[PDB]
Amino acid sequence: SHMSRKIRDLIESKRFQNVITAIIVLNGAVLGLLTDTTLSASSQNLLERVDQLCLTIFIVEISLKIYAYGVRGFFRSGWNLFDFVIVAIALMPRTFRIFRVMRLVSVIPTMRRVVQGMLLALPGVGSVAALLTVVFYIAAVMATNLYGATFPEWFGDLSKSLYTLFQVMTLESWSMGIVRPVMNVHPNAWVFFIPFIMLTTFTVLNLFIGIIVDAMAITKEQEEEAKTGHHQEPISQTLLHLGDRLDRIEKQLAQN
Amino acid sequence: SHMSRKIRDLIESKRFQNVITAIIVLNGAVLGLLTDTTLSASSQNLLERVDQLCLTIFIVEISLKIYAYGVRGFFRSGWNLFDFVIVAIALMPRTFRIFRVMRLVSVIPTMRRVVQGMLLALPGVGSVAALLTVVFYIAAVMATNLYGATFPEWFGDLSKSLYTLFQVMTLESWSMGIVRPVMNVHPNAWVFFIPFIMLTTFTVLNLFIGIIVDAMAITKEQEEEAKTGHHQEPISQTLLHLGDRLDRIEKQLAQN
Amino acid sequence: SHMSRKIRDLIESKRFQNVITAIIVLNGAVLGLLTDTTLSASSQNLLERVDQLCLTIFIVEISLKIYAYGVRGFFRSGWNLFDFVIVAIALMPRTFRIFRVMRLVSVIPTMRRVVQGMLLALPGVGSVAALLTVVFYIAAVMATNLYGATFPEWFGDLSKSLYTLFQVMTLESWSMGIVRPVMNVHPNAWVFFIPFIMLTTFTVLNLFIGIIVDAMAITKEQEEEAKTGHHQEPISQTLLHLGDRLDRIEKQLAQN
Amino acid sequence: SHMSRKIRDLIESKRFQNVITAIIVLNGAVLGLLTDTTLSASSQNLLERVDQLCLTIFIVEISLKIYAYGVRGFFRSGWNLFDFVIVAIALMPRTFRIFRVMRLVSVIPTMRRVVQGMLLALPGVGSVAALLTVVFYIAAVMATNLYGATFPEWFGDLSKSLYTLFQVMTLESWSMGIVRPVMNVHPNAWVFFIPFIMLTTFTVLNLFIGIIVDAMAITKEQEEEAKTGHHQEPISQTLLHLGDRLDRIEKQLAQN
Ligand code: NA
Ligand code: NA
Ligand code: NA
Repeated sequence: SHMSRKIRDLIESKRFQNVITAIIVLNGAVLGLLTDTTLSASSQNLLERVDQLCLTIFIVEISLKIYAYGVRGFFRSGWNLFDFVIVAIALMPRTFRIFRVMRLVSVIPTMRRVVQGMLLALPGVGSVAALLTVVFYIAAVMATNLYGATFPEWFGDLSKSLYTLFQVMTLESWSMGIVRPVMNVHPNAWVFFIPFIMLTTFTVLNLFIGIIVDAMAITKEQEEEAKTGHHQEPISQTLLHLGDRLDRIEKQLAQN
Repeated sequence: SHMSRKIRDLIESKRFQNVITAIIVLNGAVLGLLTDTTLSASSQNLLERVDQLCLTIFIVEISLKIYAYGVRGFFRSGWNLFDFVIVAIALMPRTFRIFRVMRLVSVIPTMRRVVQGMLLALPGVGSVAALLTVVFYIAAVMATNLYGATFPEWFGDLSKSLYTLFQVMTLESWSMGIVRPVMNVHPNAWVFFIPFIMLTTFTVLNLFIGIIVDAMAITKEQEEEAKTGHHQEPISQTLLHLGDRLDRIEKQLAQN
Repeated sequence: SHMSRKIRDLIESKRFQNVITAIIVLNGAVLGLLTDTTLSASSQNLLERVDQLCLTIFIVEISLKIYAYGVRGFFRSGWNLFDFVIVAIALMPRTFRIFRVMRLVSVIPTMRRVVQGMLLALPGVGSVAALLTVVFYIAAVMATNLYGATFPEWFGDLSKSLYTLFQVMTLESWSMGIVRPVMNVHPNAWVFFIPFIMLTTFTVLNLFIGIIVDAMAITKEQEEEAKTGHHQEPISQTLLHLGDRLDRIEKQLAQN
Repeated sequence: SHMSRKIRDLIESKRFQNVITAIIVLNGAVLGLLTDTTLSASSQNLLERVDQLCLTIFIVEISLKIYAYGVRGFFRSGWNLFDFVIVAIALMPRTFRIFRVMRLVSVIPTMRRVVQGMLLALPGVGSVAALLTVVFYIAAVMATNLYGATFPEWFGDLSKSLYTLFQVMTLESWSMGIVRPVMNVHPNAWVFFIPFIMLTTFTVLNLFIGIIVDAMAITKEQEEEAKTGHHQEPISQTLLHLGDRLDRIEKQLAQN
């Protein structure tokens, strides 16, 4: 309808986006002020009302989107569902209201494209992430059996071992705090910890670089399609089209 | 034979892979439960029997593979030999039973391709890895002679020096824990430690990046061959084929 | 005019650049000597006069540039404005005189091209930098509310939380110094800190790699234009020109 | 001459290289044994004679090379000069005899090519390395003036400041050990240290990545020339040759 189209044109405008962005910033700003324990009862009540006002605007915003697009229809987009879930959860009296500042990502298209490039890059690194999970699980079992009776605060159970192996992987006090004390009791403990550090720091870097390279390439195409209407074809496809042109030229030549 | 082909078709199926994967997970799960020191005698005996059941399945699995393929023949693949070695070692009554969770890598083709890309990338970085080994050995000898008499816990012998130089390379308490105390006795010790850190962190990063770049390219070809039957030709070869087509066109033209 | 052209040719020469570079180095050298608290009154007065001499040369240098180019005109370049701002601020009797050693960057063209490649690369990473800012802000609010009453030195207010979350992101004593003590009171604190470390170290690396890749490509073009007069065309444009040549050949052929 | 050619063919052989490599390893092995303080007088005297034997072989090796190639002539190669300098310095009775294990690099061609790729990559990163030097110098002067009177062990002079800023850049105890104690006296010290960490870790990574990318590409060409006799032409040159072929085809066509 004409009314549905007039609302969709209003929602899709730059001015509507700037209003919603400003209210997300305002809501984020009042929640950060609400962390201040020294505030008076009146100052806290005022900020709580400003938070209530920001939330009511988001309910009106989402409701306008459900009418202008539909109920099949708005919910067909993961970014709208995320925006709905975040505002609908606040209407049910969890505790972490500051998570609605994540809406900046969904409302700003350039930020939205960066995050969807990272999410689309995750399937392609799943095998590397599973290999890291396997290495961590094997190492956690070994460390519990080897050092749990002598160092129970760090290796007393599987949970404790997973925690201190994550610490060891991040190279945080790994030697002065963990392995030099462990070696005072188990002199050959370096045989376990030095290869564990070599393997996990390498795997983590591999996983991170895999995400960065894919996400950069994916975002580069999404940004191109959002501006021009399409993306740049790969060099291999351009060389195939050039090769097909050479085949068409050779076919037209030598005969007819 | 018809029986050998029916077994090979069963082994190569997706359902057989999912059964073996589930039993590896189950075995890994019971071994992690066996780390719990608070367990009763009955609970431990039950898990030990479940571990025995998982192992007997793997013996039947490997035996089925030796019949369906051969004895020259199954052992012609490094992934089958690895699977054989890991299950045959358990039948000899070492201590680290959790290493059979590494079978997930050999059983899942996507994980198998990630690991073989990393292993195939190792020869190409051997010279960088040897340079790191040389720098570490030279530095360990120097540090033993320079600081061993005054700091014997850290540099008393070659083994102690290799250990604390690995710690220094990982930047773990390098200054507050090692070099500021060493400098209280040897004021110019920074002349040794700051270039050592500059050289080794650089070489380690070079080695790691070398593996990541090669492994990514190698896996990209192995994944392509496993799905399509072949891999994408390099841009230089495509440009050579295009160049050869231009030579064939020029030869057919100007004369005949 | 002939005088204006003779000054511009003097300014643009290699010898004038080497004189200005030497005076920047000299000024930097005397300021580093002025950090020495053990210096006599005469030694300090001498260095203060040498600093005064270096500054008067820069005033003459800038004044020569304003005459040889203009007042619209010299100030049309960001590198000249930076050079003007840095010398004009010294004539107003802030405290950090050593910031004029940054002039080496503006005076040496190779260093100037490296820095402008980094600055030109910043817009393209703005969305990633904003995502990091959002994650840090959300995390700072959460950490203040969760741990501020029990750990006020680290999380007592928003400012304190932003500081210790930056420390946590850099992996500095994150576990032995912050999270193991926090977990003694809040056993599930790892649920907050381990994903925060995973997200921020990843985002920081993404931001840094984004700057490095773009800056390298941008500098590579600026260095080419400064030497040859132009830069290398992209492979996609070269393939488009080759494709356009094949279209012109096919059009000239088959007819006329 | 026939004798000079027979020696050059002996020097250039694989067997001569394997003998020299074995003696370098042997020399390195005895020097590592000489770090052992518990050794008897006879055991030490024996190893000292083995070290003397290894050195005499190197003198004969270098002397054979000076005859087979010349005196203009052997010294025309940086790798021969390095080999000469390292063996000639031992004949003058400095202290660090283990530096002759660096000869492995010069004797093994694959290791030699890795190191020359790194050295050839250094000029191209000189501007980034100078920018890091400038930032470190400015920061060292600022930190001496700001914190030297209150924290003289860390910032008492320029040398002390350069040392603890290098520590801060490596993120080693930067907060718990340096900046939290400094902030107890100077509450706004984070304004200096957090941007310093942001700038230097970024610049170091930029410098390291710049070396890794260039060194990889340079070694890839040197390895190709050492095996095939030449290196692979860039994609831009191949596209220029293809473009030149299209120009020659178009010129031969439409007329004659
Ligand atoms: Na650290
Ligand atoms: Na670190
Ligand atoms: Na640390």
